[PDB]
Amino acid sequence: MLKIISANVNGIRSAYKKGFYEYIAASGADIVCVQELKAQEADLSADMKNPHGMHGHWHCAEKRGYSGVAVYSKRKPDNVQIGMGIEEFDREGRFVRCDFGRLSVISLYLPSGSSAEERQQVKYRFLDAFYPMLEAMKNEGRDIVVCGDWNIAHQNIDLKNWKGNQKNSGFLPEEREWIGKVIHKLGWTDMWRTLYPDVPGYTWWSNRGQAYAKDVGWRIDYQMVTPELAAKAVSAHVYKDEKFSDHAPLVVEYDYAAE
DNA sequence: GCTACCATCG
DNA sequence: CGATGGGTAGC
Repeated sequence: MLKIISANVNGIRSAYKKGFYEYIAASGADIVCVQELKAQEADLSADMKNPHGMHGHWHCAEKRGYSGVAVYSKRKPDNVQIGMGIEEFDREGRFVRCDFGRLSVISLYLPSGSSAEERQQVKYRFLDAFYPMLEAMKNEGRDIVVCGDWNIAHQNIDLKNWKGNQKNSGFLPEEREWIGKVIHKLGWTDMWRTLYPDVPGYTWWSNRGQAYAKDVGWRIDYQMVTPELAAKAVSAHVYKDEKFSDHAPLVVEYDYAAE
């Protein structure tokens, strides 16, 4: 009975003072993938490293209060990979992998390119360097879940006003069909869309105007699953009862057995 | 303060 | 449509 959550905490300390720590236990989650810690190893308290006795593994950026992802788990990972293996994106801490035998879960914070053009390009090199990486993992022959902020909305149904954002970062054509290739060419399963092909399921809302209140949001938080495991998904939900961030926790369940 | 991260008006 | 301005966490 497996349960995985993907939450972009927008600063783990802020989220913790907004009630995320209690949520980690309350949700009953077995594995929690968090992105955008906005903190370093020294900035982390004991509770932000091993919440409720869970094991934890993180990858922080060089500069302070920026990016950083982590993976918490009720069980001890028999393996852990920090960073992807490339200097350019590993100096930003955007990747953590945890192997639990046959299972393999990953917290990922794909770079955003909405700040500037150069950021957009770094995002593209990230796509071009992470693409073959996705392929390798598929050919490993194991159950793998890739949770995180991909900062890309796949189709028109994945965001409220898809008309005004066709020229903006996160919903550019080449991005959209980069994701399209990730789903079809490699056979990765966009779990939410597969479980519910007609439900928007927004996971992020801008700080602008009445974005959150009017439900003008994006679905940029994913759990890309392998087929043999994707077929074991039983349900999914976007938690919005409490607000720990501008993002919302993505909860997915799997009829699974670790034995 | 500064830096990084598209909804709303005309 | 295109032009115009943002709240938030952390340094």
